[PDB]
Amino acid sequence: VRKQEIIKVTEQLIEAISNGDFESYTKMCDPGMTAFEPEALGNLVEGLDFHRFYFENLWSRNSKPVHTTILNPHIHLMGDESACIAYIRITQYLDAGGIPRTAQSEETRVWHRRDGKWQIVHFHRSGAPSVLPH
Amino acid sequence: VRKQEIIKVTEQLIEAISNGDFESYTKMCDPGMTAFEPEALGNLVEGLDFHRFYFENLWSRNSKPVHTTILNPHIHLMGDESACIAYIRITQYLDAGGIPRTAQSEETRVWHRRDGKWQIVHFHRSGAPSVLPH
Amino acid sequence: VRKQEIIKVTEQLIEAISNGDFESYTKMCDPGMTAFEPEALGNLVEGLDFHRFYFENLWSRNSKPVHTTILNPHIHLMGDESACIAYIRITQYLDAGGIPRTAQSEETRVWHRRDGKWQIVHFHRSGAPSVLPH
Amino acid sequence: VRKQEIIKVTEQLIEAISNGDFESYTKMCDPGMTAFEPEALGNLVEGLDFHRFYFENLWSRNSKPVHTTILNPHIHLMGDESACIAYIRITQYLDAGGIPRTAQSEETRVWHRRDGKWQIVHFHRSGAPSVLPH
Amino acid sequence: VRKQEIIKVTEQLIEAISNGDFESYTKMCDPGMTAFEPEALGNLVEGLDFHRFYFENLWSRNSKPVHTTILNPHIHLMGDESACIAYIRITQYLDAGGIPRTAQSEETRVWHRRDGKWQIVHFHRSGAPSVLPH
Amino acid sequence: VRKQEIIKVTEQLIEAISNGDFESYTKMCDPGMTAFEPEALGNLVEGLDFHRFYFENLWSRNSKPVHTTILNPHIHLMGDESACIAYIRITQYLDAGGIPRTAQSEETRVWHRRDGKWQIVHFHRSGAPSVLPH
Amino acid sequence: VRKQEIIKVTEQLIEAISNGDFESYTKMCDPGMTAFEPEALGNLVEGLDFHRFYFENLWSRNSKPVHTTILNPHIHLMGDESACIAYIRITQYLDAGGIPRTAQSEETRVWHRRDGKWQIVHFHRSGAPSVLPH
Amino acid sequence: VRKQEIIKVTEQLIEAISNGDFESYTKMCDPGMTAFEPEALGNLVEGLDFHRFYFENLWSRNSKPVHTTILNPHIHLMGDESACIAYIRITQYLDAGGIPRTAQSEETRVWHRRDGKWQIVHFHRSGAPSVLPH
Amino acid sequence: VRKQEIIKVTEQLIEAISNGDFESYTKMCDPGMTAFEPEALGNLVEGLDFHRFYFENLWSRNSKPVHTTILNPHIHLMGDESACIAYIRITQYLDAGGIPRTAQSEETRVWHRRDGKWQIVHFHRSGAPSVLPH
Amino acid sequence: VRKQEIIKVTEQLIEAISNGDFESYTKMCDPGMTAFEPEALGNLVEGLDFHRFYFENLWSRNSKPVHTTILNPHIHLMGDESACIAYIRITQYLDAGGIPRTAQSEETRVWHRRDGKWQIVHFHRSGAPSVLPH
Amino acid sequence: VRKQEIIKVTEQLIEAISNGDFESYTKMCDPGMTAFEPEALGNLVEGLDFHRFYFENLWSRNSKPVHTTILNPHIHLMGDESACIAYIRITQYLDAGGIPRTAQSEETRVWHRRDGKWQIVHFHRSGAPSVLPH
Amino acid sequence: VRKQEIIKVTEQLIEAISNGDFESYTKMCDPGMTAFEPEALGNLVEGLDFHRFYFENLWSRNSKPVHTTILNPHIHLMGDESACIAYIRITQYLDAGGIPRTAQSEETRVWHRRDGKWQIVHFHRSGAPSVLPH
Repeated sequence: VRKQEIIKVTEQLIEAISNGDFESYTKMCDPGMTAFEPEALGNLVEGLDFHRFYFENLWSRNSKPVHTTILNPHIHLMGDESACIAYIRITQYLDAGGIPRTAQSEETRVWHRRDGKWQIVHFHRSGAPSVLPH
Repeated sequence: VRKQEIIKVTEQLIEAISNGDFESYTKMCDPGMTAFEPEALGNLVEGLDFHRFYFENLWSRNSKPVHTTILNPHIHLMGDESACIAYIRITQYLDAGGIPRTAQSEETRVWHRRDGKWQIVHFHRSGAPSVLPH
Repeated sequence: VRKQEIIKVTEQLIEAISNGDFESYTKMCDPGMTAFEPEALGNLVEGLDFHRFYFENLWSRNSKPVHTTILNPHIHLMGDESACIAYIRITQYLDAGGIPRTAQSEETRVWHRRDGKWQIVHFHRSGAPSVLPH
Repeated sequence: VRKQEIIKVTEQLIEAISNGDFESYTKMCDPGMTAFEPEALGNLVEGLDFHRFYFENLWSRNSKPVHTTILNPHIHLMGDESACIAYIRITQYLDAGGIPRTAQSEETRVWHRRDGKWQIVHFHRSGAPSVLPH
Repeated sequence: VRKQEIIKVTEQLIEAISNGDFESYTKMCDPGMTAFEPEALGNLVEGLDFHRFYFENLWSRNSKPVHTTILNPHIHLMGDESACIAYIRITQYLDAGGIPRTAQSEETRVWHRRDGKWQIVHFHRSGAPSVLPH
Repeated sequence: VRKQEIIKVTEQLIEAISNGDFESYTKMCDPGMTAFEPEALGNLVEGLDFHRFYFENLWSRNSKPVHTTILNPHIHLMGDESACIAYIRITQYLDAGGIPRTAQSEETRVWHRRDGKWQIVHFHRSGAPSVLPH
Repeated sequence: VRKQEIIKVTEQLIEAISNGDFESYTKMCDPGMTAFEPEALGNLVEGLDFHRFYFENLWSRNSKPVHTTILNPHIHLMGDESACIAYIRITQYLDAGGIPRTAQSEETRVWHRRDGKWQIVHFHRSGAPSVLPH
Repeated sequence: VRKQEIIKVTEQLIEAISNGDFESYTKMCDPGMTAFEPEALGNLVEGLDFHRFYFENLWSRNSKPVHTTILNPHIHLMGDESACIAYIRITQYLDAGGIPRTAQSEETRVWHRRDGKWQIVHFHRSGAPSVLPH
Repeated sequence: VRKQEIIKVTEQLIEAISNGDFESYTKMCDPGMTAFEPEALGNLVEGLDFHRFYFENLWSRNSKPVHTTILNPHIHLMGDESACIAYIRITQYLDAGGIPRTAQSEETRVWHRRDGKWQIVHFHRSGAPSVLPH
Repeated sequence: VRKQEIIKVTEQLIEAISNGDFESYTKMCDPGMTAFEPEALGNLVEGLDFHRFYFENLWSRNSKPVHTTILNPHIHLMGDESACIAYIRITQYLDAGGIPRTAQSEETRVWHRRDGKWQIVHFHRSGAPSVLPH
Repeated sequence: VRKQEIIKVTEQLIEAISNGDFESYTKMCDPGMTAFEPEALGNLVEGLDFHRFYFENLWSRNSKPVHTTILNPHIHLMGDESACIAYIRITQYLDAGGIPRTAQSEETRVWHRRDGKWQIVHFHRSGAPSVLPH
Repeated sequence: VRKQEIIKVTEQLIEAISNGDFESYTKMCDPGMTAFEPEALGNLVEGLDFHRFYFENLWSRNSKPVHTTILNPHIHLMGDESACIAYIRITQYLDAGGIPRTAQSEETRVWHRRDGKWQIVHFHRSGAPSVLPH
């Protein structure tokens, strides 16, 4: 019951990221959120300004078929207020010439229940970049 | 006050890992702990059996000079029970020929206050492997 | 007689895959089927959703000449209900510029006779990816 | 109950392979067993003569620490006589200089219950070679 | 108060460089300014003639989206007349095909308060070149 | 006269670094000194603890012939309290086999006259690492 | 006299292959013919179905200038019924941009005089592939 | 019966080559024998002087374990006087450090029954060189 | 006074080379002039015929922006008749796609005052070729 | 006098080759002429048929500017009937994009005075291929 | 008869070179002899001083087994005084570890009958260097 | 007569450099001498201090056989006081394992007759470094 809620909210976040829906993304993310990801080049970025660039330039333009598979999710519940979820992500997309391609990443997300709703406080990503290479 | 406690416990964990003190490491880690790290080759490993190999074969034998610098730690407190810490780690070591070398990693750790003491539930590492290459 | 049936059903499966006939493919595959293949990047995928992407985007569009040769098939019969077949597959195709190309794979397939008809339960592929590279 | 038996026999086979115990290996393997593996260079080898070389020259000499982790096993039962098991394998070993190393493979095994005991009829391996590289 | 002034003037300089506004750039730079940068190929260039080429040919033509993030600025005040600022710079841009890309540089700038206004006397840059590669 | 003083103090600092004289180095460096250098891997390090490792392990052991040439020094004087010096540095050394080798770096140093004596507040280095590679 | 006949029939076969004349090729080849060639990827292919693909897609379309030189032919006559011929083959062709290119192969052919006419039973080719690369 | 004789004589030749028994090799080979092999660098060598070097320097000194597997032999009988045999060859050996290694070759051999005994007239080899690389 | 004359004549020569003005170039060069340059591939070329090709085909056609910086010129005067000048040359240009690029060369020129005017007798160039690569 | 004649005839041959004048080339070449050149791939070709391909396809079509420089010719006269000439050849040409390029070769030519006129009997070329690469 | 003499003298020269017999080599070579060879780096060397280094340092010390095969010699006779010979040379040797190795070269030699004995005037070599690489 | 003097003094300088005779080298070099060479990494070095390192560490220790060939020297005389010489230099040496090696450089030297003796004022070197690589 409690783990299904975390899985559901993570699925909502992933679907919002896929569609370039920056409004929903801003709604589910904490203002002070922190991130490790391949695009930051080893640095820790804070806030949502760093990620708005990719929504504006990549997600809000591209609409080609993309399929996402979430493998072996694991959830840690820390009281009734906070949770952590870690999983593997396989993304199938199409390159410039229209040839199917696949990429893999490992992702961790930390959720806090602020004022009655779940919000990401930190997230760490490894493996393939979010920007899909041809 | 509360962030200093997390910094202190993280420093204790790092120092215990450096010295190959598997007893302290087992004391600070949750039995169900999960890990993402370069050595797992993209897989999520559970338990402490995976890490005991490196204590037995690397940390419990090597004693050459190693210096660790922790850069830009950031801490999220989620109530009074749980916390998350993210930082950059620079490690200076000596290779096989005795030439100084440096490596960088990005690390996240999730702490839960179980039965009055902090314990790692999940951790995610990126960048250089823990096993120092020559 | 019994080995010829397995060879025939494997040929039907291969021909259905070649033509992008997802209906027949779904008919010959078990709902709980598992797969190892180069496209999964070392992971074990379950179900038919992972493979539907390539039918939608590769097999249901491309129609260029493709020739398939099956080398040294070997069949193990396990009672009257189950069988296993292992073979080498050589595929001749045309790249982007229209130059003939060849690729090789090694393939194993496990068939179970459910409710009177054969169905794949597991399959493992090595070598060249199914997505033909230029 | 029935899946635990397959897991147990697979663990016995893996432990026997680790120790270079060619007698047990010959006991659990069918005389007509077939194999796909990286060492065969894309060919299908039959019988146990191909594998005896590595028992004689690698397993029966080397005794350095090796740790094996089996990830996400999946089992298909085909009646009461036959079964198939597919899993990921992580192997931690020591190279020539004594530096810890890790390797990953994907493995499928087909078991038949002949005359009251389980025996491998076919097996397919992908990823790292069994011969551990430095 | 005094560090905020240096941060503000550095932001003005960066924004002027971004827009290809050579007039403002010439206004903020000392005539005898010196520079280390990747484009000089290990040499120390003096004056503003070396940099006018890139304003004429790159900044005064290109207008595609560019986002700049300044990480961990550190400021040294040397009396009331001079200051030094060192920081990391992350630049997000679009390559030839329109794919988002990121680059990192480390930058130091020395400011002198001449005749009541701040002016750059020397600057040293490392990492990615200013000319954004595809 | 005033530029000769800066050149002299820079020569003293370089000679002290060459001889592994950590006492003199600590004497000439400000406690809050900051540094960009290739060994930090793109990060800004503060304090003298990061550099003590190389004095302990490289400069305090090695004593092979090393020759240093300083090319085209340029000096900016900012009042009577602060100065900046930028130059090219050629280092001739011997590798592991005893073969002469040469390396080049570009270096900037910022000096502040605190309590009547010059002290480094910041320094930025590019090109070859200080640790001489074979 | 008898060696000239083998040379003549080999020349006829080569000319028929050059022109994409699959009818003549089928006439000169035994139904059970076997082949080693670079395109088979280390496998032994039997029959003429493997080679029909290249006649259909490469020889029956391309008509650009091609020049063939046969170097140092050697012939072994085994009775009055069978012969073997081994030679070097240099092929001059034009790539995609129209630039002359050259390739070399080593070729062996085994001829049997069945029902009064010579027919290839086996052939082995090394070196450059028949499919001419740009 | 007649194909078994060719298989037997080929096995004798391979075993004689393995043991460095140049006398038997000279006995089974025709004086005018011709050869294509990787060691000749694309040239056709005649006689047995080219191969005597490897018997003198490699086969007559090395005695480490070597295992040979012959895959998918195919035989063409041309009357009662001549035959041709084509097969794949897998060789397992030990490199300089004692690590097991495997190599693959494709081989064709032409036998003529002179004065009542079989003799090689021509042979063509592809793939791995006979000289085993570490 | 005398060094300024050499600097002036060298600037005239460089400007004439930049504009593809072969007449002025021929006027400033001795008929027996010799040259070392990267385009000669390690050979010493004599006369002006070798350089006329690049005037005809490169300088007399291209007119895109090019900026030249001369660094650290050094002049040796040998009596009143002859001089030598050595300097570093940085060239900023635009590649095929219009991206700014930079190149560096080291250049020596020997001037003789024949019949009252200066003329190049020999010149030696190292580093980047004169033909600007994209 | 006698060396000038050889130089003249060599210049005529080179100019005829440059213009794609196969008639003159055939006139100056002996029917039994032999050649070593990079295009033959290490083989010795006899006759003029091998070279006619490049006249037909390269020299008889291309007419872009090409400049040839002959460096350090050396001539050996063997009686009044035969001579040998060896020289270096620098060729300046234009690639596909119109960028000047240079290539170097070393060439030897053997001339025999048959029936009162000089004819090439053998020639050996090293270095760059005659077919000019972009 | 006349071609056999040239073959004999060439064999004598090759055998003398193999044994490091600089006296015989000097006896068979003309004082003004010229050479193209890979060791000269594209230059034409004159005299015997260049080759004496390799006799002193390589041929006069090494005595390991070396086997030479001469393939497809071709001879042009120019009157009764001069001749030219061109051939392929295969050399089998042993590297540093004692592993057999093979190399190929193409060679031309020009002989003049001075004062009643044959002498080399020019020679041109391509392919592998004479100095055998491991 | 006058060119022979320059050749003689250049030979003396080269022989002095070969023997590590720093006294003679200092005697023939001007105090203000300038140099371009590969070891300076694109910089112009002044004085003899830069070159003393290689005399101390390379020439004054190594004594293995080295042979030098000077190809195609060209000399320009500028009055009776100054001269310039340009040539190619081939150096034959022995690497670490004792294998002969060859290197090529292009060199220019400017001589001035000061107080009755010739002295180098400038020299420019291209190609192989003076420090001989294995």
